[PDB]
Amino acid sequence: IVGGYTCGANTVPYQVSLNSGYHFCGGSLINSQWVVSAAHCYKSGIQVRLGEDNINVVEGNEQFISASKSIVHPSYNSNTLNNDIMLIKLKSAASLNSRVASISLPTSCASAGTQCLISGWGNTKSSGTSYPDVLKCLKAPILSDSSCKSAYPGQITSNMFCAGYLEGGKDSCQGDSGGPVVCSGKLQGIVSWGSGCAQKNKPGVYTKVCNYVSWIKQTIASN
Ligand SMILES: CN1CCC[C@@H](O/N=C/c2ccc(C(=N)N)cc2)C1
Ligand SMILES: [Ca+2]
Repeated sequence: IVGGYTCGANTVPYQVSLNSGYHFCGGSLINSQWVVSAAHCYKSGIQVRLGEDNINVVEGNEQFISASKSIVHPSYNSNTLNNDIMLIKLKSAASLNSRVASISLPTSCASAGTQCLISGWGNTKSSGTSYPDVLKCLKAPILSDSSCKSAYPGQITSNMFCAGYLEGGKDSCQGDSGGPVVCSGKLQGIVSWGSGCAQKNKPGVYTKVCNYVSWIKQTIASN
């Protein structure tokens, strides 16, 4: 996260870190056994880390649970990033309390102008590279589809939306991938892609989660 703020320990209780020896992606806990992330975060040997603040220090509220299976969206295209969404099942159910909690799926799509909270342990610099140890947060509005398409000609599908600031300086970044965009207590987006980070006229592009609620529910129901 570039241009954001320190969230505060366990203030984002649905935020997970995906770990394969090191943090490599965020995700969102949607029930005791399932995490939603980006398909571009797919890899084998994922351990899900819940209750994290400092990802380099054991602080007392962590749950580390290995993934038993990953399900990349059937229509994911890694070249265009269309359908950039993946489900991860935990080997055992997480213990849910105030610091580790699921986030609700949306029942309808959000609108341009809605304020959302974007979070993760990604790069904090728009030019260089600095990775934080504690969770960073950014409040950002959903942008109109027209301005999103204008920023990224020929690249924005019906399964994507832009959020952030066309002036630059405030954005998600590398390492935030797969993490949440939460708007009025609903998971509306997943950190997907962008040109660099926090660049002028290049806002963050997010997977449009409301399009996938049917698929998520039916997948969970049978797996
Ligand atoms: C570190 N890796 C490995 C995975 C592939 C790629 O992930 N990049 C994600 C990204 C980039 C930019 C933005 C943004 N500006 N909002 C948001 C997300 C680079
Ligand atoms: Ca920790």
